Formats: sequence, structure tokens, C-alpha cells
Amino acid sequence: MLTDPIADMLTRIRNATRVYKESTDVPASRFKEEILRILAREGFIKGYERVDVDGKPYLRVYLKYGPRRQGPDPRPEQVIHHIRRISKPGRRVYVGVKEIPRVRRGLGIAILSTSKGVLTDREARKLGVGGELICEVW
Amino acid sequence: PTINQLVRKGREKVRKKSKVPALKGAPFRRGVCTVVRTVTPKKPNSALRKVAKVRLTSGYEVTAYIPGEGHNLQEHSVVLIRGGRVKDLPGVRYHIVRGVYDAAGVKDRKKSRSKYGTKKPKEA
RNA sequence: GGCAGGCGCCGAGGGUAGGGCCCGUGACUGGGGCGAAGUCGUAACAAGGUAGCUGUACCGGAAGGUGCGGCUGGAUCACUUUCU
RNA sequence: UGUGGACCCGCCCCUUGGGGUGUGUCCAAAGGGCUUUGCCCGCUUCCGGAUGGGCCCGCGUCCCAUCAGCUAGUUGGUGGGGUAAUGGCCCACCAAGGCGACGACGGGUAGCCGGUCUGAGAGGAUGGCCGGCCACAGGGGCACUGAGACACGGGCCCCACUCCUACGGGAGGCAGCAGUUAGGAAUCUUCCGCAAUGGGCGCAAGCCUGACGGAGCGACGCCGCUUGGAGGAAGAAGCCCUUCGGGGUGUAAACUCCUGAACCCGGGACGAAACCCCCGACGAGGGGACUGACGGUACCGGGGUAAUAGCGCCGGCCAACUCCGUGCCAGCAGCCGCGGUAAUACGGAGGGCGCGAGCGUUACCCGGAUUCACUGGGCGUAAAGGGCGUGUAGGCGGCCUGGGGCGUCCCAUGUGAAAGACCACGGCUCAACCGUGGGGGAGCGUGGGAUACGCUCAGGCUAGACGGUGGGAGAGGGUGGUGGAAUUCCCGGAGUAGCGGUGAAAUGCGCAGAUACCGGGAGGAACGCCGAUGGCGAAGGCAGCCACCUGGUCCACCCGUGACGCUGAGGCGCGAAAGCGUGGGGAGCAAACCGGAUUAGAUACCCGGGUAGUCCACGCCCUAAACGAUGCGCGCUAGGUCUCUGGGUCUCCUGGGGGCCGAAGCUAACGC
Ligand SMILES: NC[C@@H]1O[C@H](O[C@H]2[C@@H](O)[C@H](O[C@@H]3[C@@H](O)[C@H](N)C[C@H](N)[C@H]3O[C@H]3O[C@H](CO)[C@@H](O)[C@H](O)[C@H]3N)O[C@@H]2CO)[C@H](N)[C@@H](O)[C@@H]1O
Ligand SMILES: [Mg+2]
Ligand SMILES: [Mg+2]
Ligand SMILES: [Mg+2]
Ligand SMILES: [Mg+2]
Ligand SMILES: [Mg+2]
Ligand SMILES: [Mg+2]
Ligand SMILES: [Mg+2]
Ligand SMILES: [Mg+2]
Ligand SMILES: [Mg+2]
Ligand SMILES: [Mg+2]
Ligand SMILES: [Mg+2]
Ligand SMILES: [Mg+2]
Ligand SMILES: [Mg+2]
Ligand SMILES: [Mg+2]
Ligand SMILES: [Mg+2]
Ligand SMILES: [Mg+2]
Ligand SMILES: [Mg+2]
Ligand SMILES: [Mg+2]
Ligand SMILES: [Mg+2]
Ligand SMILES: [Mg+2]
Ligand SMILES: [Mg+2]
Ligand SMILES: [Mg+2]
Ligand SMILES: [Mg+2]
Ligand SMILES: [Mg+2]
Ligand SMILES: [Mg+2]
Ligand SMILES: [Mg+2]
Ligand SMILES: [Mg+2]
Ligand SMILES: [Mg+2]
Ligand SMILES: [Mg+2]
Ligand SMILES: [Mg+2]
Ligand SMILES: [Mg+2]
Ligand SMILES: [Mg+2]
Ligand SMILES: [Mg+2]
Ligand SMILES: [Mg+2]
Ligand SMILES: [Mg+2]
Ligand SMILES: [Mg+2]
Ligand SMILES: [Mg+2]
Ligand SMILES: [Mg+2]
Ligand SMILES: [Mg+2]
Ligand SMILES: [Mg+2]
Ligand SMILES: [Mg+2]
Ligand SMILES: [Mg+2]
Ligand SMILES: [Mg+2]
Ligand SMILES: [Mg+2]
Ligand SMILES: [Mg+2]
Ligand SMILES: [Mg+2]
Ligand SMILES: [Mg+2]
Ligand SMILES: [Mg+2]
Ligand SMILES: [Mg+2]
Ligand SMILES: [Mg+2]
Ligand SMILES: [Mg+2]
Ligand SMILES: [Mg+2]
Ligand SMILES: [Mg+2]
Ligand SMILES: [Mg+2]
Ligand SMILES: [Mg+2]
Ligand SMILES: [Mg+2]
Ligand SMILES: [Mg+2]
Ligand SMILES: [Mg+2]
Ligand SMILES: [Mg+2]
Ligand SMILES: [Mg+2]
Ligand SMILES: [Mg+2]
Ligand SMILES: [Mg+2]
Ligand SMILES: [Mg+2]
Ligand SMILES: [Mg+2]
Ligand SMILES: [Mg+2]
Ligand SMILES: [Mg+2]
Ligand SMILES: [Mg+2]
Ligand SMILES: [Mg+2]
Ligand SMILES: [Mg+2]
Ligand SMILES: [Mg+2]
Ligand SMILES: [Mg+2]
Ligand SMILES: [Mg+2]
Ligand SMILES: [Mg+2]
Ligand SMILES: [Mg+2]
Ligand SMILES: [Mg+2]
Ligand SMILES: [Mg+2]
Ligand SMILES: [Mg+2]
Ligand SMILES: [Mg+2]
Ligand SMILES: [Mg+2]
Ligand SMILES: [Mg+2]
Ligand SMILES: [Mg+2]
Ligand SMILES: [Mg+2]
Ligand SMILES: [Mg+2]
Ligand SMILES: [Mg+2]
Ligand SMILES: [Mg+2]
Ligand SMILES: [Mg+2]
Ligand SMILES: [Mg+2]
Ligand SMILES: [Mg+2]
Ligand SMILES: [Mg+2]
Repeated sequence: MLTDPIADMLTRIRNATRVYKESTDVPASRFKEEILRILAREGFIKGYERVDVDGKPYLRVYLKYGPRRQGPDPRPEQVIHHIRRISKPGRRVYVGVKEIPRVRRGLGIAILSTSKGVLTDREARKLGVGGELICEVW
Repeated sequence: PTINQLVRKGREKVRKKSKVPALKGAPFRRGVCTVVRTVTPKKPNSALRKVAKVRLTSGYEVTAYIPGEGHNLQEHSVVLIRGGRVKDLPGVRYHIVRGVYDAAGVKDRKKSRSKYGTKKPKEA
């Protein structure tokens, strides 16, 4: 049993990107889904999809990297350089609309669950809500 | 440690050990010389260092050092002390203030006079 | 009916019997830490000249030795000669 | 007298003792003064307000667990007492409760706060002026008076201390202002005034006020200010260097001119206009009079003198180098370090650096120190993984739906006094200081709203976990039994001069016949080969063979249950060796010990003996280099290869386990 499934996904992703996979399966959940939707909108992932690895439902996430580079070590630049869980179980982290993080001076997002749904830092600022700071990505 | 651990125990604030129990907190303490002695220094230093076992108003018998060219202290000299490691003499942790009570200002000094407590020499 | 007065409970503190706690002093005695050039050896570092460390147990001026078991944090295809 | 109010009973609304109501009872009062029938000051009762308070509650408030149990008015109930009022506040009777690992009980320390210092912040430290609350008045109790006290300059009593005393008996209480003394490194005048502001009484005149407004002392702090300004040599003298040519102090000085702190002279404040009195009405309004401690101070004007500079530092950190002196001395030193005859580190000098009416020292707090890490650290070898398990509380918890809305989020609102902090304008010539305004603020209360996540309740699911069926490998554990090799001992045979041991030897054993060899017996302990590069176990640890009794595990099927999970303080159990107890056993081996050697010595290493012990049962002990020096669980992230053990279509696939090399990556490196 996975202790935190949001973090297992943020990670699965991070591990995949770091070896430049094409895509990767994370087991399905509306919430995980709700998050990836945002990753797509902001362009951190090409897309997601509801594949079905042997009977049980997964989310094929498709990754997006940079172009090839010149020099020793061509490996392209990650589009997701950094993706970290802010609120973890046994240390939940809620912020009010007044103290929602400015991530990398905004060259990056923070994803927070609110009573108005899963939103980005700029999305919650407009709507005027806080919630549970789930992760920053930049 | 886990957050929950830091919840159950906590962190632990630190504690300062005074390098000078001149009690009362006080910046100086008065005492009476009971021994004017001489002490051999250590490690890579040889000489003959001036020292005074001093019985303090704080009810403490501590050995204090006697800075300066030369002194005038005797086994009943009332003296005022002030804290300061003498690096060489281990276990000597305070200095005797020079120019207060029985201990006299270093004679014929021109340079660093406030330490050593010797008045401005006159001139006209 | 009041007052004075009287008795009683409670009651500060005191006494006696026994306890627990903290501070001072202390004849004796235990080891510690410091301090250029005092004494004995030479245990450890090189296979430190008996590989070392180790828990335990006895023994020894002293480091230490030996028993039992453990560890590698042991040198190399073949010996015993303290110190500075 | 009853406006009204209190109380008992009843009814009404309300909802705790709130408000109404009807009988019955009960409860009022004070007089004074006048420019005397008409007002002023008082009095009585009731309702309301304002201010000030009591009590109760939620949450917050340091260290020690080397304090783990605590409680008998204790915990609750009924009735009473008490109070302004609730209440074990107190009392009687009854019940047997109450509190604690979310730290009771105990011990230590401490007034709390607004604030203060520091810090990028989060934090850390502090509670000194000022303001708020609390508590105290020589130490301990206690009530009385009263709206209020358990009462600093009221009372009573006991205690300790001082002073009077005619011996019986009395008098005191500066933690009020000054002041003395003691202690200490250290902390002020026995000052002026009630002019202002404030308080008590008074109708007022006024009285009282060590509150207070001022002054005094101390560089204790902050701010402001002076010790001059402009000219002035290729550049005095003295002092110091030097390559003997010079270079430095140095425009510094002298000197020229200019301004004019100090000092003198004259003017001289603001703070003060009310109370009072007159007109009007004793109201609104207008008129008048009095009053200044600070103080002849501040400020203004005239006159006018070139008029205090110290202190620390100069090896690096760290701004500033040269001579002499000293010789591991004398000494310096925050840390590193300087000094042993050429010292930029000691002492002086010249020179230089930094601050400057101050400059240093010591002490303490925060900082740097992500050096207790929430922000923001670590544990293979640097300090750090518990010896291993089982499991309690606790923490944490897969996928789908619905309810609630506890956490969380949002809006509105109340609160967050003043001072301080921020910003602006303003007052003292500036600032320090001060005035007015503005702004911000964590937290908590109330009304409303959201539901993604977390919580909760109600269903559902099968991917986690567990079970069924069928197979498998294993030194996993316990009890019994049994096998051979060897050592020692005993009995017999044969046999004779040594054996044994070491570098070499010697103790030692052997003519009571050893050693070597054959045959028989006893016993105790260990299990060669197989066997390791292997297996099993949670760890310790497990190895001849057989049987019995037991534990874990792995594969296939995809059958059952339906989140039943993970970890785990404490608890419980296990736990090499040595060690301990009782009993047994005792071959070999062997601490101590007894000898022989070796050595300078030899309490050692080498040799010959040898007890405990090593063995078995039962009961303790609880340690370790208990090691992978690497907690357990789950997910993710190239591959190659060797090996143990399952399964399937078996050149190859697919599990579980044990090694090696290596992708990414990590690491202080080693390495992983
Ligand atoms: N501080 C030393 C500690 O005490 C012991 O060491 C202590 C003694 O054993 C040692 O003695 C030594 C001696 O071994 C050596 N051979 C001679 C030397 N003079 C001595 O030294 C001692 O004494 C002299 C005066 O006599 C002092 O000047 C010196 O400072 C001091 N260390 O001096 C030490 C005390 O200063 C422990 N063995 C040692 O492990 C431990 O570190
Ligand atoms: Mg000096
Ligand atoms: Mg009476
Ligand atoms: Mg040696
Ligand atoms: Mg070695
Ligand atoms: Mg002994
Ligand atoms: Mg030892
Ligand atoms: Mg021995
Ligand atoms: Mg050994
Ligand atoms: Mg080590
Ligand atoms: Mg009536
Ligand atoms: Mg009622
Ligand atoms: Mg009524
Ligand atoms: Mg009535
Ligand atoms: Mg009457
Ligand atoms: Mg009258
Ligand atoms: Mg009120
Ligand atoms: Mg009772
Ligand atoms: Mg009662
Ligand atoms: Mg009980
Ligand atoms: Mg106190
Ligand atoms: Mg910090
Ligand atoms: Mg105060
Ligand atoms: Mg007193
Ligand atoms: Mg008094
Ligand atoms: Mg008096
Ligand atoms: Mg004194
Ligand atoms: Mg007055
Ligand atoms: Mg007044
Ligand atoms: Mg000039
Ligand atoms: Mg002039
Ligand atoms: Mg003038
Ligand atoms: Mg007046
Ligand atoms: Mg009139
Ligand atoms: Mg008027
Ligand atoms: Mg001049
Ligand atoms: Mg420099
Ligand atoms: Mg000398
Ligand atoms: Mg210092
Ligand atoms: Mg010299
Ligand atoms: Mg030299
Ligand atoms: Mg010098
Ligand atoms: Mg220096
Ligand atoms: Mg810190
Ligand atoms: Mg660290
Ligand atoms: Mg270590
Ligand atoms: Mg371990
Ligand atoms: Mg350990
Ligand atoms: Mg549990
Ligand atoms: Mg969940
Ligand atoms: Mg739960
Ligand atoms: Mg819901
Ligand atoms: Mg809520
Ligand atoms: Mg305020
Ligand atoms: Mg501040
Ligand atoms: Mg101004
Ligand atoms: Mg609110
Ligand atoms: Mg609300
Ligand atoms: Mg809803
Ligand atoms: Mg369910
Ligand atoms: Mg089976
Ligand atoms: Mg077995
Ligand atoms: Mg025979
Ligand atoms: Mg013989
Ligand atoms: Mg014979
Ligand atoms: Mg034999
Ligand atoms: Mg035989
Ligand atoms: Mg026998
Ligand atoms: Mg294993
Ligand atoms: Mg082992
Ligand atoms: Mg089995
Ligand atoms: Mg099934
Ligand atoms: Mg079902
Ligand atoms: Mg467990
Ligand atoms: Mg054991
Ligand atoms: Mg044993
Ligand atoms: Mg035994
Ligand atoms: Mg025995
Ligand atoms: Mg026996
Ligand atoms: Mg032997
Ligand atoms: Mg033997
Ligand atoms: Mg046993
Ligand atoms: Mg243990
Ligand atoms: Mg893992
Ligand atoms: Mg096969
Ligand atoms: Mg494998
Ligand atoms: Mg293994
Ligand atoms: Mg690499
Ligand atoms: Mg690391
Ligand atoms: Mg590397």
C-alpha cells in the first residue's frame, strides 16, 4: 500500500523524465487525474490518457523534453526541472489566499486543492481562494 | 527526525557555560591575595609567570593573573579581578585589574596605559 | 430582648515519637585533569617483530598476558634484535 | 405616611435566580444656610445610566521523568451554613469517586503583560524606564469598621529584632520623599514650589498633597556644540629614518589677516485663566480682579578673548612599518600564535591607522551558528540504527459513490486601550525630545458561504493484506534413538631403549618394560569426505544418520474474504562467549596455577603438566566488532553475468533467493 499516492505520481514522473522516457503509467484516481490536467495546461507534460495495464486502470502520462544539445552530453533540457510535494500526510500544509507561494518569480506553478477545485497559484489568486498546497513544479 | 517525532519530543535549546564564575554575573569582583606565586607556562612556551591565589567576595578561591612589567602584590593584598584566559597557564581564567586597590599601575609606561592603569605622564 | 461573662469548635504557633528531602563541615580514603627536558619498561602504529580490536574471566610493577567466543577496522608464496 | 421595595405561597409570560401579577406580612427620611414663602446645600425610597469591581469558563504561559504514580473534602449527591453572588467555600449524612504518559504528583526557577534587544525571516533572549493587571508592607494568623480592606503611614494575637522601664509594664516597623548605615564592581539632594496638572474635604473663601511641577548631583545614555577660519617654504628648529645623496613629521608650526566659545553689559519671556467677583437668572453669554517654584533662567540686543584632546590600535583575521632595547628572559596574546641575538607580535621611540569628550576593558543577550535544522542538518567508514522479534497506545493509510462540514478555505463583523514600532505634516534655531494625523497588525468571538484535500458516517470495489487447492528446497527449532573415525584410559599379545618435545633444549614419560605394532574393552566429546563459490533462520545462530513432534518460506491456479493495512513509545519474549546456582559428567583441551626454557629482566610469547571451565539437565545472567558497523514497510528508476530454488510453450520466457560488473543518479571521498 502506497502511503502517499500523489507523491508516488509526482515521483514516477520525476524518475521517468530523468531518464527521458516516452511516457509512464501511474495508477488511476480522479485526484491524480485532476492534477495532470493542470500539468498539461501549463505545458509540463504533453498529455495524459486513461490506458489500462492488465485489468486495472492507469494514467499513461506522456512526457515532454527540450531539443538535443551540442557539447559533451547532448541529453535535452527537462521541461519539468523540479516537481516536489509540499503537503505530505502527517504534515499537511494549508495556505490562505494571502500566502499562496510565488514560485520562481512565476516561471513555475504551485498546485493547490481548494473548495473550488484543483487550481494553480494564479488560478486560486483570481478566484480568491486558498487550500492545501499540494506541490510546486518549475 | 519525523515531524511526528519532533512533535513528541522536540528540539532542545542549548546552554551557556560561563568561562568565568565571577558569580553575581558581575564585571569585577574584589578579593584578597593569599599567595603571590610564579608559574611555569606550557606547550611551547617557557618563562616565569605572575599569578595570585585570590579569595573573592563571592566566596571563591580562584587563581588570577598579574599583568604587567612587574607587580607589588603580597600575601594580604586586596585586589580587584576581571576575567581573561591566560592561554599558557592552564586554569588561570581571570586577570587582576592593574591600578585598583593594592596593585599599582605599571611604572614608567607610555604606550597602552589604560590597561595597566598608569596615569598620563606630565609635561610642560 | 440586648450587653458583660461562660463553655465549645475551628485555629497561628509550640511540644513529643517516627519518617523523607536540601545545604554547610568533616578525620580518613577513591580515582580524575593539567603542568619543555625525573623513573621503569616498550603495549599500539609497518606482518610494531606473539596480526589487532573486542565481550567476558582469571592473573601481573607497569603498559599488559592468557583462556573462550566474536569481528576485519589483518600483512604476505616462508621467523624471534630494547631505546633515541 | 407606602410613590415604591423586600419575603412566603399561587397564577402568567420568560427560561436556571429574567419580567409581570394577587392576597398576607415587612421596610422610609435630617437637618443646615441664606441678598428668607424661595431658593441654595443636604436627607429618604425606587427605576434607569455612567464608572469601578466579584465570580465562572475556552485557549495560551519555563526547566527536571535521575519526580510515575497521585488524591480522602478527596470526587460527586441531598440537606444546611456562608456570601453581594456561584461553588466541597464550610458543615452533617450518603455514594465510591476524581486526576495521570496529551506528564498527574513532586522538585527547581520565576511576578505576567503591552513591550525591549537581536534576527532576512521563522526564531532566540528579555520583562529594566513608561502603561495595564497581580501580589506584598518586619515574619505568621485574624477579624472589625465600611460602597469598598482583611486595610503600608487602622485594630487584635503569636514570633524575631531594636528602644524606654520605677520589674509590673510599655513603644517601633521608610518596599512613601530626602537621608544614614551595611553589603557590593556599582547606583543621586536630608533641594525649591504648590505657579501649573491631578487628588481629598469644603456652599465658597480655602486647607491638605515628598502625587506632582522643577532644580541638584553622576560623560550613565542619546542628540546638539567648541578647542578656530583663510593665507603661509622647495619646506624653520627639535625629534626620527638613511644607501650620507637624502627622506619624514609638514601647511603642521611660526607669522599675516579675519571671525569671536568663554566672559561683561542692558531688555527679558511662554507655561495663566479659570475658581472668585459684577451684569444677565446662581443657566448661555459678556465684563473685571488675583496668582510663576522654575528664574533675571530660556530667547533678544550691545560689548568681546584664538580660546580643553584624549584613548585604542599597527604579524594574520583587521584599516596602519621603521629604528633602538631585551635574548624561551622580561613580557604579549580574542583565536591562530610571538620571544632561543639581525623581533613590523615583547618595552620605548619616530611614523601610521581608527574613533574622538571620549576611547578602551570586563560582564551579559541575540547575531554570524542551516552549530537543536518548522523555515533549515544528520546516522555504511566523520557523533549517531535499538542485539533480534512479537506486539499495546499512538502516528500514518488503495480505488468509486453519497451524507455531514470537524480540519481547511472565503466574505462580513466585533475585539486587538495608551505608549512604543511604521509614514506624513508640525513645536523647540536643528536634532535628541515632543504634538497632531494616517497606516498596518498575529490571535480569538459572532453571522453567512465553499467542499478539492484531510476527518466522519453510510454503501460499493479488488490492484494492498489474509485465506483455499496443488506442488517444492532447506545445517530453521525440540525429543528420542543410533553409526563410524580419532584421542585418552584399562586388559591381553608380541617387542627393547628410548619416546617425547624445540630454533636449540630442558622439565616430562620409559627396565614397575614406555614409544612403535596387533587383538579386546570403557568412556567423554566432536561430526572427515559430500562442503561452498551453497542452503536455513527475525537476530543470536544452525552441519554424522533415523524417526517423531513443530516454525518460517517459495511457486502454480486466479477459488474464498473485502483495506482486514504499515510502523510501533512502553510491555512481553528470544538472545555467541564468558560468567553464576543445584545436580551430574569429565576423553581431548585448557584462564588461574606448577614446572622447563628464552631473555638484560620474562609475572610473556616456546615446552611439559594442570584446576575452574569447555559437556548434559534445570534455573540465572542480557553482553559483544550482537557488523552489511547500513531500522522496518511500499512504490519508482538501463543492462550484463554467475549461482541456489520453483513454474510454463523449456534454443528461451516467468517467479523467489544469493554474488559480481555496471545506466542514470547519489557520495567528502571510498564507494553505493
Ligand atoms: N595528561 C596526561 C594523562 O595522564 C597520564 O600521563 C601523566 C603521567 O603519566 C606523565 O608523566 C610523564 C612521563 O611519562 C615522562 N616519561 C616524563 C615526563 N617528565 C612526565 O610528564 C609530566 O611531568 C613533568 C614534570 O615531572 C611535567 O613537566 C609534564 O608537564 C608532565 N606531563 O605526565 C602526565 C601528567 O601530565 C596518562 N598516562 C596519560 O594517558 C594521559 O594523557
Ligand atoms: Mg599590547
Ligand atoms: Mg460571648
Ligand atoms: Mg611493541
Ligand atoms: Mg596490525
Ligand atoms: Mg587481580
Ligand atoms: Mg587492555
Ligand atoms: Mg598468565
Ligand atoms: Mg582469540
Ligand atoms: Mg571507529
Ligand atoms: Mg405597597
Ligand atoms: Mg421559571
Ligand atoms: Mg416573582
Ligand atoms: Mg405580592
Ligand atoms: Mg414603620
Ligand atoms: Mg429650611
Ligand atoms: Mg456596570
Ligand atoms: Mg464523605
Ligand atoms: Mg452542597
Ligand atoms: Mg482509587
Ligand atoms: Mg521571585
Ligand atoms: Mg538564523
Ligand atoms: Mg515593571
Ligand atoms: Mg524590611
Ligand atoms: Mg512607612
Ligand atoms: Mg520613624
Ligand atoms: Mg563596601
Ligand atoms: Mg496644587
Ligand atoms: Mg488643584
Ligand atoms: Mg591653518
Ligand atoms: Mg577683532
Ligand atoms: Mg558680533
Ligand atoms: Mg487658587
Ligand atoms: Mg446677579
Ligand atoms: Mg466669563
Ligand atoms: Mg591658534
Ligand atoms: Mg593591513
Ligand atoms: Mg631580562
Ligand atoms: Mg572577549
Ligand atoms: Mg633587535
Ligand atoms: Mg631571530
Ligand atoms: Mg614593534
Ligand atoms: Mg598584534
Ligand atoms: Mg539558529
Ligand atoms: Mg551535521
Ligand atoms: Mg561511528
Ligand atoms: Mg541491526
Ligand atoms: Mg550496537
Ligand atoms: Mg495500531
Ligand atoms: Mg484516503
Ligand atoms: Mg485514520
Ligand atoms: Mg462529501
Ligand atoms: Mg468547518
Ligand atoms: Mg496601541
Ligand atoms: Mg521590531
Ligand atoms: Mg521642525
Ligand atoms: Mg474571525
Ligand atoms: Mg462561522
Ligand atoms: Mg455537499
Ligand atoms: Mg467501506
Ligand atoms: Mg499447499
Ligand atoms: Mg535441520
Ligand atoms: Mg600392554
Ligand atoms: Mg627418570
Ligand atoms: Mg630389569
Ligand atoms: Mg599410546
Ligand atoms: Mg588399542
Ligand atoms: Mg572415565
Ligand atoms: Mg540471510
Ligand atoms: Mg554470524
Ligand atoms: Mg512446514
Ligand atoms: Mg478471485
Ligand atoms: Mg464480493
Ligand atoms: Mg512489527
Ligand atoms: Mg545468553
Ligand atoms: Mg555458555
Ligand atoms: Mg556451571
Ligand atoms: Mg559443577
Ligand atoms: Mg565432580
Ligand atoms: Mg601450556
Ligand atoms: Mg595438556
Ligand atoms: Mg542453560
Ligand atoms: Mg537487551
Ligand atoms: Mg525501496
Ligand atoms: Mg528443469
Ligand atoms: Mg536476483
Ligand atoms: Mg545467506
Ligand atoms: Mg556515473
Ligand atoms: Mg546522504
Ligand atoms: Mg565517483
